[PDB]
Amino acid sequence: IISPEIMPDNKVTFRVYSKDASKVTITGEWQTGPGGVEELVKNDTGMFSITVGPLKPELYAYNFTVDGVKALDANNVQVRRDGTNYQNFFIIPGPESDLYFHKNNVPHGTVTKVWYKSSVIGFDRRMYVYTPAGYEGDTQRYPVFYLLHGAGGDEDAWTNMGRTAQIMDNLIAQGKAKPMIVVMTNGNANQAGAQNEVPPVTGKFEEHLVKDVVPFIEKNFRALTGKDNRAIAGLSMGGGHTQTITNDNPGMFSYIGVFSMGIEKIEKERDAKIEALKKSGYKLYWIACGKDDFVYQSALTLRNTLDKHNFKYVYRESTGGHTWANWRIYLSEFAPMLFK
Amino acid sequence: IISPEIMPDNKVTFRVYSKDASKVTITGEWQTGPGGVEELVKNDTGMFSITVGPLKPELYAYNFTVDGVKALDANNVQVRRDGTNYQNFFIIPGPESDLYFHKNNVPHGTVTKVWYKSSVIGFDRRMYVYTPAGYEGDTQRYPVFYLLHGAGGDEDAWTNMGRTAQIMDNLIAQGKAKPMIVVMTNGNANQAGAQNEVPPVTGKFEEHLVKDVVPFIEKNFRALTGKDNRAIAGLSMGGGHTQTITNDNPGMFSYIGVFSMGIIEKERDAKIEALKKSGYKLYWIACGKDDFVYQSALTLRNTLDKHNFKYVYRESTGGHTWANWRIYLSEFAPMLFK
Repeated sequence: IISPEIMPDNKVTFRVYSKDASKVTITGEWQTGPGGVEELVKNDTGMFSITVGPLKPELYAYNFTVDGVKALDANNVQVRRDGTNYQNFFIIPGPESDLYFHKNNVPHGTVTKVWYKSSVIGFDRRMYVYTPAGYEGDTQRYPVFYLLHGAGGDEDAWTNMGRTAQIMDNLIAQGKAKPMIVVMTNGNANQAGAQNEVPPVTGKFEEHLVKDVVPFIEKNFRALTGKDNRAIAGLSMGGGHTQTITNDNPGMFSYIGVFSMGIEKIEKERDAKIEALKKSGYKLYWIACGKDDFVYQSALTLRNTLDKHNFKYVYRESTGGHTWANWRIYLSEFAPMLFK
Repeated sequence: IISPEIMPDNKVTFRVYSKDASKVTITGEWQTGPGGVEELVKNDTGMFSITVGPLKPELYAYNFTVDGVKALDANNVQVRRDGTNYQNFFIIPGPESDLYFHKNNVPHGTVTKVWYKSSVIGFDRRMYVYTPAGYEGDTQRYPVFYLLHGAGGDEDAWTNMGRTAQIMDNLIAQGKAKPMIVVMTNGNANQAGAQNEVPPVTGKFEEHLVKDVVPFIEKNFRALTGKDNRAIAGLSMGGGHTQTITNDNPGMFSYIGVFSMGIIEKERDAKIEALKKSGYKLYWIACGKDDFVYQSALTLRNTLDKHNFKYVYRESTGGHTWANWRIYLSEFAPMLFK
């Protein structure tokens, strides 16, 4: 049985076989709000099927519901994990999705799942580190890009949900982004690592990124250093982390990205940190947000605050909302801007 | 909804909610066999449930079947992958399973997913490399253990299905095995990497392990070199790979493990004679009594006996299972480089 079967016109057919099931539906990311879940059709020999689309090029996650129970597609080996939420996925080929594929003619960088001591948090933690193709067997040193996830995620999320390794492999091989080290931390100070592999064990995360993570990377990888060789970005909660880290350490990062995130003694303190950051010598402050994201007005408030300080930034407004589809797009556009 | 719920007497309760489903069963590794599939019982509120056991300490994989369709347990975050087969799992604590847990008071080694060029196979390929805790930030060098999977597997299997990183973390921290680098290759020469992340692209794997993998490891990791610092082991197909590699390259590995695998005619005898004189330190054959390959492994032992070739034989309960392969790894690694 072939499922999903992607046709040349970018329609997709899904199939589930059961003579004993009475109802099979599909939940998928192509489905709009009003529409919702779609029902498969049962043929007389027990095969359920539905054909959707045509779909625009993109990565789409989906799963089934069989007689009220969630079920994955047993004939699709592609499975992602979002915290505790497992789903299948597939990628419609095309211009908009081309960076998300693993290509066989493309040199591939290493993904390292490494543990490090944290003086701030008080126990060892795990992070993922991506190094560019050819890092092994060479003397060259590389700039570093710290990439932060949002609430409910972990250090596995940007590679698993966000296709960071494929995007970076493809951008670098194509000459569109400089070879770089990408450091993906666990942003939940109470965790040691991702909940699917690590059972359980206020500024702690942010402080420990600067005091624990950055020194560890610079000691144990061939990293260029200084703000001009250092980038940081994050989505939602991690976009808040990004602001806090950079506001509290002006002059430490020259490339700053805030994805899908926005904003009297203390009100002066924030103005003062903006002014110190304004004069730090950064090269790029990049704010990206979906028009329909619930945080839209808060990001507009941030943009207006920066305007009032004559703080130079770049704003990328996109369609859609608070989704990994947009965060893949933001990574795809931000990385080619770095270290140039 | 809690599922699975491990009880103090090592019984386990599973739960699934659906008012629509007519029949929900569970398939699990504690079961007698296909006829021993168990059916959950529906209550008036739509919750299906079953309590099983007491179960012996072990890692157990399972899944549900809902009116004929395989379904995972959406309330259990632990999921493994055997090629294309995804299943949930849980671990019953106790003596026989203690090494399989991720423990918070234990230093943890790095797992690296690294690509290398292959002159023999002709395209770049992916392997997993485990380095011991504290490898980073130190200049110490370590011996190397090459660990091979079987048919249907890939470079992700021994860590995913075999809990290698946990077993190695725990064995090393407990002082039972020496700190070592563990290299897990993809043994399918037609593949570049694991099929869940890598699309499709003669003795080629065996040749490329010696000519491509070993130089890459010794150049790009802080590896001790030489036969006394080199171990190799594999299960089923990979246990055949292990025999071919060591028979063809006597004096390259001093620790050899053949898990759940057995055995023109004159070349084999001469290679055994060559290997016998190679100064190896351990030739360890492990196989389950109920394994289909049991007789073939006996033939292998008999052929080594014919040459007065010294080996150590570990006969276990059970058969051709990852439970036994985790056990074999747990017992083989403490024997290495001592």
